[PDB]
Amino acid sequence: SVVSQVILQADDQLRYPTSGELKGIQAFLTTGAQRIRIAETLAENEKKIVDQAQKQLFKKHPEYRAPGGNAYGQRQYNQCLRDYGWYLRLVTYGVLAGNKEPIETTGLIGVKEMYNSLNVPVPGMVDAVTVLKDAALGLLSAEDANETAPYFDYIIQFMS
Amino acid sequence: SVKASGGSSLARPQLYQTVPVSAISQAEQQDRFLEGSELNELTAYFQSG
Amino acid sequence: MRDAVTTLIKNYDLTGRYLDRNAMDELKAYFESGSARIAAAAMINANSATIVKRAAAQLFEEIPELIRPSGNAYTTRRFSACLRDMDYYLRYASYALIAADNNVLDERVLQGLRETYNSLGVPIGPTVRGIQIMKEMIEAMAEDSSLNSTDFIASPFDHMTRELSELSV
Amino acid sequence: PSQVAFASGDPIPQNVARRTPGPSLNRFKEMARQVK
Amino acid sequence: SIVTKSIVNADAEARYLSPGELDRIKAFVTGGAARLRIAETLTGSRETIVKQAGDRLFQKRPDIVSPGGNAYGEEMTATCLRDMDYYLRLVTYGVVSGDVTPIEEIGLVGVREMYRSLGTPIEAVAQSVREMKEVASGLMSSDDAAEASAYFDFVIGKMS
Amino acid sequence: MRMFRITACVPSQTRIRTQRELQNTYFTKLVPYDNWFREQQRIMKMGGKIVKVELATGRPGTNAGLA
Amino acid sequence: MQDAITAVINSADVQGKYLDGAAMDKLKSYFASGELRVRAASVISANAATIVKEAVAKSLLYSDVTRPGGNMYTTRRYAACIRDLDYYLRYATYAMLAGDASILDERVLNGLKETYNSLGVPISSTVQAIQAIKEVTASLVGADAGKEMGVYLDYICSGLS
Amino acid sequence: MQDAITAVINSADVQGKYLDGAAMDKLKSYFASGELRVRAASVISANAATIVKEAVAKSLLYSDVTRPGGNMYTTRRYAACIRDLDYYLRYATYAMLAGDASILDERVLNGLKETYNSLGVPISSTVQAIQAIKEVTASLVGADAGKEMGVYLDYICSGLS
Amino acid sequence: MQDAITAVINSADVQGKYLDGAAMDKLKSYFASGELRVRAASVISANAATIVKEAVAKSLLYSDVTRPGGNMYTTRRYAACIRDLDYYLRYATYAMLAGDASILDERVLNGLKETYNSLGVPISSTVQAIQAIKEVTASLVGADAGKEMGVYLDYICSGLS
Amino acid sequence: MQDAITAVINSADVQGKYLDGAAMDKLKSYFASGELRVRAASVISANAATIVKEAVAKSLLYSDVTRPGGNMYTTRRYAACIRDLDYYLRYATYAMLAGDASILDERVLNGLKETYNSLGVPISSTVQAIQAIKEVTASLVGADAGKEMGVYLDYICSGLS
Amino acid sequence: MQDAITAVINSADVQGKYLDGAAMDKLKSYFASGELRVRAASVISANAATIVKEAVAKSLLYSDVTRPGGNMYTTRRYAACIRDLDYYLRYATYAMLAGDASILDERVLNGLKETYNSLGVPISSTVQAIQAIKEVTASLVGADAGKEMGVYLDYICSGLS
Amino acid sequence: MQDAITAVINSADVQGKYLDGAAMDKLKSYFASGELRVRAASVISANAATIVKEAVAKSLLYSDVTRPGGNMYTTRRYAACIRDLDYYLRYATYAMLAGDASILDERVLNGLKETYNSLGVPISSTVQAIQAIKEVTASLVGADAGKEMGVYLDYICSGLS
Ligand SMILES: *[C@@H](C)[C@H]1/C(=C/c2[nH]c(/C=C3N=C(/C=C4\NC(=O)C(CC)=C4C)C(C)=C\3CCC(=O)O)c(CCC(=O)O)c2C)NC(=O)[C@@H]1C
Ligand SMILES: *[C@@H](C)[C@H]1/C(=C/c2[nH]c(/C=C3N=C(/C=C4\NC(=O)C(CC)=C4C)C(C)=C\3CCC(=O)O)c(CCC(=O)O)c2C)NC(=O)[C@@H]1C
Ligand SMILES: *[C@@H](C)[C@H]1/C(=C/c2[nH]c(/C=C3N=C(/C=C4\NC(=O)C(CC)=C4C)C(C)=C\3CCC(=O)O)c(CCC(=O)O)c2C)NC(=O)[C@@H]1C
Ligand SMILES: *[C@H](C)[C@H]1/C(=C/c2[nH]c(/C=C3N=C(/C=C4\NC(=O)C(CC)=C4C)C(C)=C\3CCC(=O)O)c(CCC(=O)O)c2C)NC(=O)[C@@H]1C
Ligand SMILES: *[C@H](C)[C@H]1/C(=C/c2[nH]c(/C=C3N=C(/C=C4\NC(=O)C(CC)=C4C)C(C)=C\3CCC(=O)O)c(CCC(=O)O)c2C)NC(=O)[C@@H]1C
Ligand SMILES: *[C@H](C)[C@H]1/C(=C/c2[nH]c(/C=C3N=C(/C=C4\NC(=O)C(CC)=C4C)C(C)=C\3CCC(=O)O)c(CCC(=O)O)c2C)NC(=O)[C@@H]1C
Ligand SMILES: *[C@H](C)[C@H]1/C(=C/c2[nH]c(/C=C3N=C(/C=C4\NC(=O)C(CC)=C4C)C(C)=C\3CCC(=O)O)c(CCC(=O)O)c2C)NC(=O)[C@@H]1C
Ligand SMILES: *[C@H](C)[C@H]1/C(=C/c2[nH]c(/C=C3N=C(/C=C4\NC(=O)C(CC)=C4C)C(C)=C\3CCC(=O)O)c(CCC(=O)O)c2C)NC(=O)[C@@H]1C
Ligand SMILES: *[C@H](C)[C@H]1/C(=C/c2[nH]c(/C=C3N=C(/C=C4\NC(=O)C(CC)=C4C)C(C)=C\3CCC(=O)O)c(CCC(=O)O)c2C)NC(=O)[C@@H]1C
Ligand SMILES: *[C@H](C)[C@H]1/C(=C/c2[nH]c(/C=C3N=C(/C=C4\NC(=O)C(CC)=C4C)C(C)=C\3CCC(=O)O)c(CCC(=O)O)c2C)NC(=O)[C@@H]1C
Repeated sequence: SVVSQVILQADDQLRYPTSGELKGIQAFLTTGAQRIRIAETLAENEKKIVDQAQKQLFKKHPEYRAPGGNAYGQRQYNQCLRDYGWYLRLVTYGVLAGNKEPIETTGLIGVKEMYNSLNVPVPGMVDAVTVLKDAALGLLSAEDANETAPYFDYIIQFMS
Repeated sequence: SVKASGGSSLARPQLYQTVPVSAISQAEQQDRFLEGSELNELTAYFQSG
Repeated sequence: MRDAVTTLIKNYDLTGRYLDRNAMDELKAYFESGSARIAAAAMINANSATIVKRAAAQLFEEIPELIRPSGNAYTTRRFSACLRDMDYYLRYASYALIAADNNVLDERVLQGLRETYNSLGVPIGPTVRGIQIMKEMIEAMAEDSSLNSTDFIASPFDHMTRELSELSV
Repeated sequence: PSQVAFASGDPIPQNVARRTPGPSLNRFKEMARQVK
Repeated sequence: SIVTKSIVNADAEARYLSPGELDRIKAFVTGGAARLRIAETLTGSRETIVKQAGDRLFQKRPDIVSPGGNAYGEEMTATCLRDMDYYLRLVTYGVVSGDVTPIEEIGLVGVREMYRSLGTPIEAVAQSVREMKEVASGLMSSDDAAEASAYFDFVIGKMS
Repeated sequence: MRMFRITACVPSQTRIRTQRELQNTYFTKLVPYDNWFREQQRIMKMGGKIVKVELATGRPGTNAGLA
Repeated sequence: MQDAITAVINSADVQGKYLDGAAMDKLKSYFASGELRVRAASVISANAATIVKEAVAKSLLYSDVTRPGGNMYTTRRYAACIRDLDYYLRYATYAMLAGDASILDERVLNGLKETYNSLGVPISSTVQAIQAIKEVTASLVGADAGKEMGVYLDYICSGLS
Repeated sequence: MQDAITAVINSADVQGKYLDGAAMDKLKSYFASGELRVRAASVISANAATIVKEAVAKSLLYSDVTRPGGNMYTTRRYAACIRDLDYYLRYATYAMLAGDASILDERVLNGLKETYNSLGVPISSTVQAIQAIKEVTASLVGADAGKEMGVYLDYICSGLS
Repeated sequence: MQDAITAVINSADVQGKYLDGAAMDKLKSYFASGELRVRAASVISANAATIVKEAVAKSLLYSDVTRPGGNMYTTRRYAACIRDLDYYLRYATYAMLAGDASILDERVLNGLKETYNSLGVPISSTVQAIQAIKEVTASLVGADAGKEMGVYLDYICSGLS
Repeated sequence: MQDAITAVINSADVQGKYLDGAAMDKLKSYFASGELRVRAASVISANAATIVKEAVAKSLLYSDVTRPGGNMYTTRRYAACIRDLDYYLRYATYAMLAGDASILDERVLNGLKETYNSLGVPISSTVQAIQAIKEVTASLVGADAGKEMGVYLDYICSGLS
Repeated sequence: MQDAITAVINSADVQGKYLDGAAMDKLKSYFASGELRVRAASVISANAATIVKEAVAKSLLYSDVTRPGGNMYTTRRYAACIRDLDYYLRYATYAMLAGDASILDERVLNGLKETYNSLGVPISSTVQAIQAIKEVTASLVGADAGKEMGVYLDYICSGLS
Repeated sequence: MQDAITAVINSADVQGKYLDGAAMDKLKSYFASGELRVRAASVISANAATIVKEAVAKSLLYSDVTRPGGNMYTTRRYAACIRDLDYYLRYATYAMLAGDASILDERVLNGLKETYNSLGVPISSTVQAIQAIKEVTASLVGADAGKEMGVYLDYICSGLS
C-alpha cells in the first residue's frame, strides 16, 4: 500500500516519513471507503464482467478458440476465464491497497515470460486486459470508473 | 541547447557474432594467448569455411 | 529534477526573495492546470505503447530509408532500439507534462543525446521528426478526449525538438 | 606457405554501390516520370 | 515537491506514473490552495513572526544574547534575526511545495557543520525555530497550524 | 580485528526483471565488526534472512585492543 | 515489509479468494485508526531524540551496565547502544504506522538475537531499555496510541527473548 | 613534423651518434619506396576532388547525414564536410609522401576530436566517410600505394574515434 | 571488435545484397590462410617469452633507455615494457586471426597515445622494440607468416607514430 | 540568436516540411505580442540611462560595494558596472523583442560566470542589481510588459547563479 | 571440476602411475562416445526452451503448486522456478558433454538444497520436475543420449533430496 | 608522493649516482628541520577546525559570497567551502611534514582548477581564504613554521590560479 511505499522510502533514507508522505497516507486512509466500495462492486459483479470480456476478446481474436489457437480444450477455455478472474481479483487487491504493489508482486513481474512459457500471446492477453477494463468501466460509475481505470491501464502497460 | 558535452567518442556494439570473433573475444577478455580451445575452434571453423 | 513549483522556488531563493504576488499567481496557475495535466498523463499512460507504434508506423513511411538497408532501424534489433528510444521520449514527455517543467526533460533526456547518437551513428533528425509525430498524435488524442486544456502538451515535445535538433539557422 | 598471404598479399578489392535516391523521393521520382 | 518525488520514483522503475502516485499528485494539487493560503499568511506575517519569535528566544535563552554569547551585540542579534528570516522563508517554500525538500536542500544540508564553524548552539537555533512555529501557528486556524507544524518540526529535527 | 561469521540467505528481488545470471544467494562468510551493522541492514532490507551469526574473532566485552 | 492493510490482501490471495466482511471489518478498523496512527508517528518523529534520551536516563544511566565493567561503559559501546535504541524507536514507529509488526519480524528480529548473544549484549538490559522506550512514548503520545505502540514494542521484546 | 628520413636523423641525433648500419638500412628502404610514393602522390593530386566526390557518394549522399536535420543538410554544412574531407585527403597524401604519420598528429589529430565534440559532429559518420575514401583512393592509386594510403587514413580514423 | 567475416557481411548488408562476387573472394582467401595463420599463432603463443627476449636484446638492452634516467630504467618499468611487448604480440595475433585490425583500434589504439604521452614512454624506442619483435617473429615463423603478422605490427607502429 | 520566428522556422526546417497550421499559430501569437513588445522596447530605449540610475540608487549606492574596498569603488569600476547594467538592459530588450533568451545564452551568459569570477565581481551584488533593474523597468513599462521583461532578466539572474 | 579424462588422469596420478590399460580403454570409450554427447548437447541447446516447457506442462501445469498457496502460484515465483529448471537443464547438458558429474556439485549442489529449505521450496515437487525433465530430454535426444543425460539428472535430484 | 628524502634519493637515482656530500647535506638539513615540522604538524592538527573558522571569518563571512546569489549561500555550499579549506590545511600540513610539495601537486592540484572552473567556484576568493589560513596558521605556529606552511599554501594558491 501507500503506507508500505512511504515507510520503505523512509527506511531507505534512514529517516522518519516526511510531512507530504504522512498527508498522502492520511488521504489514502480517508479514501479507504471508496476503495472498499470498489472491492465489493468488482467482487460481486465479476461474472457478467468476465463473461462479456471473454466473449468480446475471443470475437476480436477468433484464433485461440479456433483451430491453430491456444484454448481447444474446455480445460484451456476455463483456464483463460480463470486468468480473467485472477487478473480482476488482483486489480481489486491493488485498488484496495491504493497502489500497484499487490498486482506487481502477484501477477505483473515476469508475466511476459510467464505466458511465453505457455505460448499464450502477450498481445492477445493485453487485448483481453483492455476489454476487461472496458467492461469494468462500463459496469462502474463515472467517478468510480475513473478511479479504477489507472490500475488496469498500468497492467496493460506492464503487459505491453 | 545543452551547456556541456561529455565527449562523443566512438562506440562499436557487436551487431552479431562469428566463431573467430567469439574465440578472439574470449582470449582478449581473459588476457591470454589463444590456447588449445580457441585454436581448435579456429582450425575447425577455418576448415569448414 | 525540478517541477514548475521547484524551479520557481529556486528562482526566488536565488535572490533571497519571499514568495510575492506574481509567484503566488504562477503557483495558482500551475495548481489549477494540475487537473488537466493529470488527465493528459492518464490518457497518455492508457495509450502509450499504441501511440509509439503509430508514431513509428508513420515515421518510417515519412523516411522509408530508416527501414531499408544501411538505415539505422534495419534489423529487428535496430527496430526495437528505435522503439525503445521513442518509448523513452513518450515516458519523459509524460513526466514533464505532470511536472510542468522541462528540467527533467533536460537532466534525463537531452544532456547527452547528441553525444550518444553520434557515437552510435544514429541520426538526430528523424529522431526529432518522430518526436513531433508523437506530439501530433498526442495532441489529436487529447483533443478527441474531454480535455479542456491541452496547450501544455506541445511544450515538452517542442523543447525536445529545440534541444535535440540541429541549429539550422 | 604462401597460402597465409591474406593481408600481406594484394588486397581483394570490393564493390561499393553508388548511393541512389530512395523511397523518400518517390514523389520526385513520379514527378520526373510525368515530366518525361 | 511531491511531483518531483513521484516522478523520480516512477523513473527509478522506468515505468510511467503509477495510479498511486497520480492519486498523490491529485491530492497535492487539490490541497495547493490551502498551501498557498498558509504560505501567504506566513509571508505577510514574516516581520511579526520573526520579531515575536526572536523576542521569545532572547527571553528564554538570555545566554546567547548575553556578553560572550554568539548573538551578543547589535550586529550579531541582527544576524540571528536574519537567520530566523531565512528559515521562515524556507518554511514558506516547503509549505508551497508540499514537502520539506527545498528546506533540506537550501538550509538543512550541512547546517550542523556550518553552525559549528560559526560557533552557534544548534539547540538554540532549533529553539528559535520552535518559537517561530508557535508564533505562526497562533496566527492561523487549527488545520493550517497543524499543516505548518510539519515543516517546523522537520526543521527542529534536522537542527537537533 | 573482530570478525562476525555470518550465515545468511539473500535471494535477489530483480533477477526476473533484469535478466541476470543466477548466483549462490546463500553464504557463510566473515564480516568485519565495523561493516557488520551496514551489512546486516543491507541483508535485512534486501529481504534476506540471517540464519546464524557468531563472533569468530575478538574476545567479547573487550574494551581496548580491538583492531 | 507486510502492512496491516496488505495483510488482508495477502491472506485473501493465499486462500485464492476476495476480501470478505470477516477481514473487511479489520480493514475498516485500520482505516479508522489510521489518523491516530499518523498522529502518533508524527509526534514520535518530532520527539525521536528526546524519547531515546529519556529512556536511557530512566533505564540504563547510573547503573552497572554504564559503569566500568559493563557492556555500555566505553564511549563507542554507549554510542552503539544509542544507535540501536534509535533504530528500535524508528522501526516501532514504522510498525505503528503500518498497523503490524511484520517489519519488526523482518528488519528487526532477523539476526539481532544471535548477534547480541555473540557480542554478549545484556538481553535483560535491552528488554528494560525497550520497556523504558515504551513507557516514555506512551506518555508522550497518549494512552490510546501508547497501547498500540507498546504492542509492537512487546513484540520486539518477546522476539529478543 | 618529420618524414622517415627525419625520424632516423632525429633518433641518431638524440642518441648523439653517427648514422650506423641500421639507420642506413632504414634510409635505403625509404629510398626504395620513394618513387612509388611520388607516383601515388601525383595521382592523388590529379584526382583530389574527384576521390572525395565518389567517397561521399558511396558513403553520405542520400542519407540521414545529408537529410534536413542532419549535420550535413545545409549548403554551408555540406561545404564544411567537404572541407574536412579535403584536409583529410591532402594530409594523408602528405603523410604518404613523408612516410610518417607524425604530420597528422601535428596538424589534424591534435585537437580534432575535441573540435568535433564541440561541433556536435558524428564521429561514426565521419569515420564511415573516411573509410569510403580509403577504397576510392585505392582504386586510383593501385595496391601497395593503396595500402600505404589506407594505413594513413586508418590512422586518421583511429584519431577521430 | 570485428573480423574479416563480419566486415564482409556488414558491407554486403549495407549494400543490401548477398555475398555476390568479391565478398566470397575475400572470404575464401581468409579461410585458405586460416590454417597457416592458426599455426603461426600457436607458434607465437609457445614462443611468446622468447620473442620478447630477443626483441628486447636487439632493440632496448644496453641503451640509454635501460640506463639510469631512461624510461625503461627501474625494474617496474622494465616489467611494464615487457608486459607491453606481450600485449603487442597478443593483439598482433588477434588481428592476424581475425583478418582485421579493428581489435587493434578498439583495444590497443583507443588510448595508447594518451597513456604513452601522459606517462612519458619514448615513442621511437617503442617503435624500434616493436620492429625487433616483428623481425624475431618473422624469423621464428617464416617469411610468409612473418609478413602476415608484420602488417598488424606495423599498423601498431604507425598508430604509435 | 533565435527569435520566435526563426525558432519556428528552425523547427520546421529540421523537419524538412513547410510551415503547417501550428507554425502559423505560433507566428500569429508572436505578431500579436509584437506591438506590446515594440512599445516596451521603445520606452526602455528612451529611458535607458534613467533606469540604470534608479537601479544603482536602489541597490548599490551608499553600500559597501560602492565604498572603499568594494568592487564598485574606483571610478573605472563604477563606469564598468554601469556599462554592465546597460548590457543587461539592452540584451533584455533584445530577448523581449525576439521572444527568446537565445541571445542571452549566446552573448550575455557566455562565459559570464567565470569572467566575473576572474575579475572579482560580486555575483550576489550584481544579481540584486539586476533585480532592481527588473523592478524599475516593470514599474516604468507596465505590469504585463514588466513581467515579460522580468522573465529574461530572471533568466540572466538564474544563469549568473 | 573434472571430466572423464581428467578423472582418469587424477585416479592414475593419486597413485602416481602412468596411464595403464584401464585408463587407456576408459579414454577410448569416452572418445568414442564424445560424438554422441556432442550431438545430444547440440540438440538440447537447439530445443532447450521446449524441454522445460513440456516438462512443466506434464509436471506442474494445472497443479497444486500452481494453485495459490503453493510456491508456484505467482507469476514472479513461476518465472523463478522456470529459470531454476532451465539452469538445471543447462548444467545437465554441461555434465553430459563433460562425461563427469562433479560439475553439478561444483556449481549447483553446493547450497541449493539448504537454500530451498530456507525459502520453503517443495523438494519433492522439485525432484518431480527434474524427473519430468528427464523424460522430456530422453524423448527429444534418444535413449542412448537419454540414459546418459538422466544419469546427471538423477545426480541432481539425489543431491537436492 | 615524495618527501625531501625520497626527492633527493630519486634525484640521485635518475642519474644513477650514489649519494654524495652535496646530496647528504640536504638530508641533514631535512633532519634538522624535522623536529620543527613535527611540532608545527601537532599544533595544526590540534587547531585544525579553529584555523579554518578564523580564516573564514576573516575573509569570506559578510562578503558577497555568503549572501544570496553567492557561491557560499546554501548551507550545503557553505559546508563544502569549509571542507575545501579543511583539505587545503590538512594537505599543506602533509606537504610541510614531507618537506616537498609533491603530494600537493598530485593529490590537491591536478585538476582542482578544472573542477572549480566547472562548478563556478571563485578562485580569487578561495585564494584569499587560503591567504587568511596562511596568516592564522603563521600566528598560531610561529614565524619559521608559519613561513614553511605558507610556502605550500602559496603553492596551492598558485596551482589554483
Ligand atoms: C562537567 C563540567 C561536564 C559534564 C559532565 C557530565 N557527565 C554526565 C553524565 C555522564 N557522563 C558519561 C560519560 C562516560 N561514561 C563512561 O563510561 C565513559 C567512557 C569513557 C564516558 C565518557 C555518562 C555515560 C553519563 C551518564 C551517566 C552514567 O554514566 O550513567 C553528566 C550528567 C548528565 C545528566 O544530565 O544526567 C554531566 C554533568 N557536563 C558538562 O556540561 C561539562 C562539560
Ligand atoms: C649478477 C648480477 C647476475 C647477472 C647479471 C646480468 N644482468 C644483465 C642485464 C641486466 N640487468 C639489469 C637489471 C637492472 N636494471 C635496473 O635498472 C635494475 C634496478 C637498479 C636492475 C635490477 C638490466 C635492466 C639488464 C639488461 C641489460 C641492460 O642493462 O641494458 C646481464 C646481461 C644479460 C644479457 O644476456 O644481456 C647479466 C649477465 N648474471 C648472472 O648470471 C648473475 C646471477
Ligand atoms: C616498452 C614497451 C616501452 C616501455 C614501456 C612502459 N609501459 C609502461 C606503462 C604502461 N603501459 C601501458 C600500456 C597498455 N596497457 C594495456 O592494457 C594496453 C593494451 C593491452 C596497453 C597499450 C599502461 C596502461 C601502462 C601503465 C599502467 C600499467 O601498469 O599497465 C611503463 C611504466 C611507466 C611508469 O613510469 O609508470 C613503461 C616503462 N618503456 C620503454 O622504455 C619502452 C619504449
Ligand atoms: C507477412 C506474411 C510477411 C511480412 C510482411 C510485413 N513485414 C512488415 C514489417 C517488417 N518486417 C521486417 C523484417 C525483418 N526484420 C529483420 O531483422 C529481418 C531478418 C531477420 C527481416 C526480414 C521488419 C524489420 C519490419 C518493420 C519495418 C519495415 O517496415 O520493414 C510489414 C509491415 C507492418 C506494418 O506496416 O506495420 C509487413 C506487412 N513479413 C514477414 O516476415 C512475412 C513473410
Ligand atoms: C539565531 C537564531 C542564532 C544565531 C545566528 C547567527 N548567525 C550568524 C552568522 C551566519 N549565519 C549564517 C547562516 C546561513 N546563511 C545562509 O545563507 C543560510 C541558508 C539559507 C543560513 C542558515 C551564515 C552563512 C552566517 C555568516 C555571516 C554571513 O551572513 O556571511 C551569526 C554571527 C556569527 C559571527 O559572530 O560572525 C549569528 C549570531 N546566533 C545564535 O546564538 C542563535 C542560535
Ligand atoms: C522450481 C523448479 C521449484 C521451486 C523453486 C523456487 N526457487 C526459488 C528461489 C530461488 N532459487 C534459486 C536458484 C539457485 N540458487 C543457486 O545458487 C543456483 C545454482 C546455479 C540456483 C539455480 C535462487 C537463487 C532463488 C532466490 C531468488 C534469487 O534468484 O535471487 C523460489 C522462489 C520462492 C519465493 O516465493 O520467493 C522457488 C519457488 N519451487 C517449486 O515449487 C518448484 C518445484
Ligand atoms: C543498547 C540498548 C544496548 C547495547 C548496545 C550495543 N550494540 C552494539 C553493537 C551492535 N548493535 C547492533 C545492532 C543492530 N544492527 C542492526 O542492523 C539492527 C537493526 C536496527 C540492530 C538492532 C550491531 C549490528 C552491532 C555491531 C556494531 C556494528 O557496527 O556492526 C554495542 C557494541 C558492542 C561491542 O562494542 O562489542 C553495544 C554496546 N549495549 C547495552 O548495554 C544495551 C543493553
Ligand atoms: C536542379 C534544379 C539542378 C540539379 C540538381 C541536383 N542536385 C543534386 C544533388 C544534391 N543537391 C543538393 C542540394 C541541397 N541540399 C540541401 O539541403 C540544400 C538546401 C536545403 C541544397 C541546395 C545536395 C546536398 C545534393 C546531394 C544529394 C543527396 O542529398 O544525397 C543532384 C544529383 C547529384 C548526384 O550525384 O546524384 C542533382 C541532379 N541538377 C541540374 O542539372 C539542375 C540544374
Ligand atoms: C561635489 C563636489 C559634487 C557632487 C557630488 C556628489 N557625488 C555623489 C555620489 C557619488 N559620488 C561618487 C564618486 C566617487 N566614488 C569614488 O570612489 C570616487 C573615485 C575614488 C569617486 C569620484 C560615487 C561613487 C557616488 C555614488 C554614491 C555613493 O557614494 O554611494 C552625490 C550624490 C548623488 C545622489 O543623488 O545620490 C553627489 C551630490 N555633486 C555636485 O553637484 C558637485 C559638483
Ligand atoms: C486467457 C485470457 C488467455 C489464455 C489463457 C491461458 N493460460 C494458460 C495457463 C496458465 N495461466 C496461468 C495464470 C497465471 N499465473 C500467475 O502467476 C498468475 C498471476 C497471479 C496468473 C493469472 C498459469 C499459472 C498457467 C499454467 C498453470 C495452470 O494453468 O494452472 C493456458 C494454458 C495453455 C496450454 O495449456 O497450452 C491458457 C490457454 N489463452 C489465451 O489465448 C488468452 C489470451
